[PDB]
Amino acid sequence: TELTPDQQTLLHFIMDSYNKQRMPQEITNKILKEEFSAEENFLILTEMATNHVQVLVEFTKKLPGFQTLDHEDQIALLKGSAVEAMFLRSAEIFNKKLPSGHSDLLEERIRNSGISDEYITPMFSFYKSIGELKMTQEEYALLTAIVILSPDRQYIKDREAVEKLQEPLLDVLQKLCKIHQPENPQHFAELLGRLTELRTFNHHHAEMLMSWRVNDHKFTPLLEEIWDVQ
Amino acid sequence: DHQLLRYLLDK
Ligand SMILES: CC(C)c1onc(-c2c(Cl)cccc2Cl)c1COc1ccc2c(ccn2Cc2cccc(C(=O)O)c2)c1
Repeated sequence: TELTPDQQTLLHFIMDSYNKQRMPQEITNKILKEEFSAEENFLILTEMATNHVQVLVEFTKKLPGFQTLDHEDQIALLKGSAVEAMFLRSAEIFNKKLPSGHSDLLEERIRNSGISDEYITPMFSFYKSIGELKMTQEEYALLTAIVILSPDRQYIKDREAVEKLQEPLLDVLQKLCKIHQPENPQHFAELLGRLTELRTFNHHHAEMLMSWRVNDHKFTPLLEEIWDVQ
Repeated sequence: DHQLLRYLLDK
């Protein structure tokens, strides 16, 4: 097994948008420059989260077979996968120890941002755990697209036209788990485990938004939208 | 309800 010429473009067509757009230095630079207060921390995290929802719409914008789906379906998808994609994007940073990530300081602002404790633990655990998989950019990009195009989402209409888009990507991930990882079969099944864990965080998150909302904590118009009424 | 996201998907 290797990769048919049809699946050889799914890896490129996807791995392109994944590098085509990154986060502005003016923003990610604040993690370091700015002060370290519970407000300034929370404010900066809000900024990234908001700026990231754009990259998402852009990245998810392309995705072949996407603009074909019903408009009342692309929304459900972007809304149900917003937080999971975001969570998977941050995991890459803390794990890839990217320079523009400032993970050492980032982890600071995160821990001190009004975030409850119950949800601060699982969060990093997922990070250390997923981290151990030594995933490759190709695994991140495909897994993300897989997350975004998840039929099982809520308020969906044509749940059958989604599986016809995710299944192809899912098939291209396994092939890689047989090509770049033969020594261990379970790899693919290791990565799919991350789909259920990410989902666990959506649940934790809906709650950590409430704690925030009651504390006079507001979010941008864009995030309010994607996460429903703030 | 979807004004901002719909807009972003039509740019
Ligand atoms: C609203 C805000 C307070 C918030 O609430 N929950 C989360 C929250 C937390 Cl604390 C953890 C995981 C998920 C969410 Cl929504 C957030 C925002 O937290 C983050 C943390 C890191 C993030 C982001 C978004 C991106 N990154 C990393 C990154 C850095 C540089 C470039 C790029 C890139 O786009 O290539 C990404 C948001």
